Amino acid sequence: SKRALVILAKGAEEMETVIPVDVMRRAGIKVTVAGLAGKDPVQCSRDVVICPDASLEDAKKEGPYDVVVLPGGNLGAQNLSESAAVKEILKEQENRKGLIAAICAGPTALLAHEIGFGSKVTTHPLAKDKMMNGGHYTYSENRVEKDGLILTSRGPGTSFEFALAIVEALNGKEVAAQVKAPLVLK
Repeated sequence: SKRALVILAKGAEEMETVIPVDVMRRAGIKVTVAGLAGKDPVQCSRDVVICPDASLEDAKKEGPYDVVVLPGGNLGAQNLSESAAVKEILKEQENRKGLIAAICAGPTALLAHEIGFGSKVTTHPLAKDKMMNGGHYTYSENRVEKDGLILTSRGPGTSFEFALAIVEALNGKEVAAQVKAPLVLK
């Protein structure tokens, strides 16, 4: 079975966390929701409190993962950007040629950790200036952008499409089509 690491920081966008976790699990991916600060419950951007499966410290010992997923949220992305542990995970994932996926403000943590420079990326429109400061990426307006092993997307309303792109990358179009079918997607 493919395995996914979702890094959950205080202030993360709950929808951008839960949609990919749920859709990936529907696809048969073994997902670890790893709390950046530890194993305790995490208060998200709109005050939903999600209980992580494990601390990031322990989730690290169980690598490697086929994808590392970064939700958005202003404070969540800031917390991911400030974490030396996140830096190491993303650098290792990049060096082993593993997929990294980030949505909305989440891609600004790639900039903070110097991940995937020169890739074509998208972000939320409001995060574009932050992502593009320094000119380290090429910007895209696509709802989901996949440039090799860097997969980015724009907002809560692209989370289904972001999650199915991860499923397609790990498990193929057929499995993604199976998962999509009962979602009543537009």
